[PDB]
Amino acid sequence: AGCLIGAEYVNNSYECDIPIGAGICASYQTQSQSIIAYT
Amino acid sequence: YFGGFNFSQILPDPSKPSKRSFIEDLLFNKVTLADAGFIKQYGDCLGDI
Ligand SMILES: *[C@@H]1O[C@H](CO)[C@@H](O)[C@H](O)[C@H]1NC(C)=O
Repeated sequence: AGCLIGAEYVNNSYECDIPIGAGICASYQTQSQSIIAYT
Repeated sequence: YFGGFNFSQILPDPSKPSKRSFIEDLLFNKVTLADAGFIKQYGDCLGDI
């Protein structure tokens, strides 16, 4: 859907919180707090 | 073996990377797409060909 600046990719999978694009979601999780992106 | 009922055609085939069955592949090949900008295509039209 584009590129994401300010979030890091994790190799995990969760019932996602904020939709982004083609199978990618984002959430505000603790793994210090940050924005992470995942499938 | 499901009692003699052959479900091998609607069930997925794991040879191809896209886990889709025979009938689903026929449905995807029959319905053509307009090839819109859901995949990025600015760099394709950057080059004048
Ligand atoms: C099910 O059908 C396919 C093609 O229609 C065939 O290749 C396959 O052998 C059949 N399954 C069985 C168990 O005969």
